[PDB]
Amino acid sequence: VILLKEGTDSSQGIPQLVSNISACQVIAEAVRTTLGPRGMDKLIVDGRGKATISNDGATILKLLDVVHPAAKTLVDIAKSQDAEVGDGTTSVTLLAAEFLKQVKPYVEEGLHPQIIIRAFRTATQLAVNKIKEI
Amino acid sequence: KAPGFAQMLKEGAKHFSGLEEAVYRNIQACKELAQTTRTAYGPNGMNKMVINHLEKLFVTNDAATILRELEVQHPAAKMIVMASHMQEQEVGDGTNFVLVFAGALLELAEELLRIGLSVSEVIEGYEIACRKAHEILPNLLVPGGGATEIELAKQITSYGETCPGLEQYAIKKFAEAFEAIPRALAENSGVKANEVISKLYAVHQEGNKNVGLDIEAEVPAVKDMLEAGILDTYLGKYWAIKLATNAAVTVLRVDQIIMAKP
Amino acid sequence: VVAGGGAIEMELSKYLRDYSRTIPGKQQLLIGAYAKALEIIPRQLCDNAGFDATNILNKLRARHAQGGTWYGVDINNEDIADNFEAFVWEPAMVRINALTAASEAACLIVSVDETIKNPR
Amino acid sequence: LSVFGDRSTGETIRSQNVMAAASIANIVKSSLGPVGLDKMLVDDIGDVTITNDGATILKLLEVEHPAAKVLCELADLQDKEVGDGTTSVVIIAAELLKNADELVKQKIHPTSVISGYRLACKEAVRYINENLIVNTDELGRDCLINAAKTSMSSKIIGINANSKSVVPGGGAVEAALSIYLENYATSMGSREQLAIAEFARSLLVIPNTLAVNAAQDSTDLVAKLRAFHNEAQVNPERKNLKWIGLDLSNGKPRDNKQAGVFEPTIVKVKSLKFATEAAITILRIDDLIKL
Amino acid sequence: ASEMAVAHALTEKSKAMTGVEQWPYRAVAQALEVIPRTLIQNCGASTIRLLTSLRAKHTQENCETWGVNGETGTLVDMKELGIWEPLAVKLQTYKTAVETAVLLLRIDDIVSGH
Amino acid sequence: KRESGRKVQSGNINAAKTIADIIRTCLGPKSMMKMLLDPMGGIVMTNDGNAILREIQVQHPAAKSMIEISRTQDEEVGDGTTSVIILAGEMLSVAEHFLEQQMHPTVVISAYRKALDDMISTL
Ligand SMILES: Nc1ncnc2c1ncn2[C@@H]1O[C@H](COP(=O)(O)OP(=O)(O)O)[C@@H](O)[C@H]1O
Ligand SMILES: Nc1ncnc2c1ncn2[C@@H]1O[C@H](COP(=O)(O)OP(=O)(O)O)[C@@H](O)[C@H]1O
Repeated sequence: VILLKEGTDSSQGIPQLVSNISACQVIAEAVRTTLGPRGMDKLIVDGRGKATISNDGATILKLLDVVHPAAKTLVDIAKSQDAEVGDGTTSVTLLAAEFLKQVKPYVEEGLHPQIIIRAFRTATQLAVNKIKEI
Repeated sequence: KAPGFAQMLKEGAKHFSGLEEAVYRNIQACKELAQTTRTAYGPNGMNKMVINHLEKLFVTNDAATILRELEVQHPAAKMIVMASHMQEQEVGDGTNFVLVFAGALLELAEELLRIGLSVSEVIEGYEIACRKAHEILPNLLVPGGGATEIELAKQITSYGETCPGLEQYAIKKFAEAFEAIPRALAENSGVKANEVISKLYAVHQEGNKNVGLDIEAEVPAVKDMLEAGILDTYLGKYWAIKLATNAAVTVLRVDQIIMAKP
Repeated sequence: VVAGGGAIEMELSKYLRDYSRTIPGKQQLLIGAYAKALEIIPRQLCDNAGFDATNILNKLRARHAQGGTWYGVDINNEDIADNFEAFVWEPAMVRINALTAASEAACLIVSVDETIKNPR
Repeated sequence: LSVFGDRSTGETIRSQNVMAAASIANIVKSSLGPVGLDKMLVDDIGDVTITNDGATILKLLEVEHPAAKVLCELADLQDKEVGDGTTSVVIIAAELLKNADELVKQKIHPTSVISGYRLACKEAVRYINENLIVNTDELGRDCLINAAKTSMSSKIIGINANSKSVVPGGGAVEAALSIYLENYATSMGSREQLAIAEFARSLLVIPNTLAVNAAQDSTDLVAKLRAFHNEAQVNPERKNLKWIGLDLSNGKPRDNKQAGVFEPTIVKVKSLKFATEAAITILRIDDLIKL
Repeated sequence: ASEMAVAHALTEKSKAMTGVEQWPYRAVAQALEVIPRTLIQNCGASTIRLLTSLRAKHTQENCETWGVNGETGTLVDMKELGIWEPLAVKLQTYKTAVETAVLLLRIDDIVSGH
Repeated sequence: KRESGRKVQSGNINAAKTIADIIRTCLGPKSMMKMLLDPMGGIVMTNDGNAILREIQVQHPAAKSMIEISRTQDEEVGDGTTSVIILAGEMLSVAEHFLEQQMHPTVVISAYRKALDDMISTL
């Protein structure tokens, strides 16, 4: 009778992060084959039945509009990369899902998420320093 | 077919029997309220992917925004939420102090009620410890990072050890409730919380006050909060310890939720 | 500019992986995990081009160890090539903003632990 | 096809043999080292033989599975040949199969995996032989007192009435080979770079398992070992520590040459050879026929 | 009395026990209190009220006395009531309880095989 | 078939704790009685801790170890056997530090073995 949620769906801990990691890989798979000039095309159909064929990663994500919460984070990040540059949305989308995939087994082994963030913030700055030097 | 439900005669509400521990159930509703905000405590607090009522996505770690968007329907949780709203009056911080501390007082109260201690005697201990905490807090701006929570717990635990009677059980647990705050900072930073409490008590045993948790992923040691410049407000801890105890005591005084009609 | 075709991604994988060994702690496995994640860029260019990613990545990662810095994936010929000498370039600042947006996007997902949904 | 039995093929047969060998390893994983936990052995009658020795467990362990029986036959080879290291063999072989099974999902043929593990064992024995210490330091030096002292400290005696060659133990070999074989993999290629790399990562289970049994964070101690061992590879300067082992009591790395934590060379050599041959024997199994 | 007398020694000795082992070290002391907890439960007297006062007597007064009377339920000195038990029975009773608990805690896998 | 992981230690605790809860009230001169339903419908109203556990059937091997250790006590000492099982069950009943705090048993066992040397000295 008297419950706390009463429709409020909520889950926390490791299962929520692992659920978001798998949902982010779905966005990667949607733009995995379009990487490069010779990448495979993607056919998209709107509500009216009009077709859309394009191998551009940015144009694909605009037409999907995925409702998953974690997936929207990558799409809004990739969309900003398209507005600022217009290129590299697929590389940003693939690397993000791949950073999440590689740390997936460590998250299951009890590694804290915050320790993982210190590695990306550290490895990123070292990579940015290596680019300018080379 | 008899025997049906026992102690159920008011609108068929879910009245927990003597075996089902009706008091234990209102506490569980408050513990779940703490876990929703225990992780957002501290500089390394975890963000919450909040979905507004307008189907809007917002990622934040503020406690007031979490509860304002989380429709808290349990009345036992509304009291602690009302303390958070009262916390916003006279001070603009320490909200999660009310949620984490009160959740520890109620969570630790179950260990007393399970032994057999009366709920009326548990309330007298928390009221005595709250009055004792207000006398120790001036002796401690105050240090942060869980530093005051261990010293205030250390000073209150000694008062309960020398105080004879049954109130010492609830007074000692009032000190362990303060330990939940360093445990929150340590867990959100990826550190074994028991090692932080062990070190924070050792340096305080040697008299090294103003020592808090060193926020670092690869260093579970401690450092001085004064040298680092981490400081909390006195009135933030005063009104938080006061409103948190009243919210916990107000929930303990309740033993049965009953429906009504105008 | 820097060499395209995943050439810069393999160089960073060598630097971060060799750097992670000198970093004692939990950051070792993660910085190395960050390095292997950069393999996907030259990998999918081989998989999408119909090439064998194993034979190229192993032959490509071996070249960077001997001194290679610009060698990468050649979508035309199924072999490795000096993408800098081949004039396959990309802006360094555009590639820098890709790693930053990638880590910042992954950090937002990793830093999240609970989802909240107002019933509507 | 109609037959008087049953057949089952595909990649799932490899997975079924992988999960079986992985199960047998977990029965003797927590009991690794001198601080290993005891385990019950409920016989058919009802007796309960409680012990922590991995060799005594495998002699009495009865799991009716072919892949598990291969590791039981493997145990007899290591016990008779040397008489030690049987627990690390079953654990090393189990991780090589769990890692190889992942490669097979990446379209890596087992023959390419079998070839990589064979070359990795050859180079590992070479790096081991190049980094030994002969039987010496008897008189005038201290390659003993610290060995016997650390062994007797468990009892009340610890205060101070009524083999021709050895090697630093405590995960020092497995940690050193983790860096060397990972660098050697980049030199060969040819569908064997990943297998030799997974052979390198598989050895870390020994220091990772010894750390869990010692009530310490295995992720940090395993990382600290590989850092001191990797610095030995970058340059031979004396500022970089060398041959650093793993102390279970204090929960910190320690130089085993001073601490006296030594093992025979044939143990680490045979255990890597027998464990490699076992994973090879199971990886070649791609089908099962029952009658 | 011997249980509460020993428990006070550990609780006072655990104050100088720096580390995480102090928590289970004190929990063993609270486990010894179960012996008078059952003697008081059988007589029918209040368990919390007497067990609380019983621990206070060991703090102030000498720990060699001030136990519990199982028949009456009230507190009494063992010098006044001949409930004195041997030492070898209590030492072997204390070792066998810890050695048994240490045994079952060392079990982590109930395995079948012969 | 078999048990593995945290389910074993928490399971051994509930088995040893359950055997002690039977004879919690069999201590002292005002010991309480127990009713043992025989298979033939009979009853034995004994109040001896050794006789109760001897007639009870146990499925967990942890319970067999607790009972078999009590029988070894009776051969050496015909008294205090009921105190062994109660203390062993109470020492194991503190599962907060065991699993909920994620402490290793070696940390707990080192504390239990340290207290035992202190309990012996204090007695
Ligand atoms: N940099 C820091 N280092 C250590 N502790 C901190 C730091 N910043 C904040 N804290 C601790 O986090 C607690 C909560 O702070 P704050 O977020 O301002 O209040 P609330 O959580 O109620 O919004 C404080 O009690 C403080 O001790
Ligand atoms: N008259 C008494 N008053 C208080 N305690 C008693 C009395 N007689 C026995 N006990 C307690 O009961 C416990 C069990 O005693 P006993 O029955 O002799 O051993 P067991 O229960 O193992 O057969 C003892 O530890 C003792 O302290």
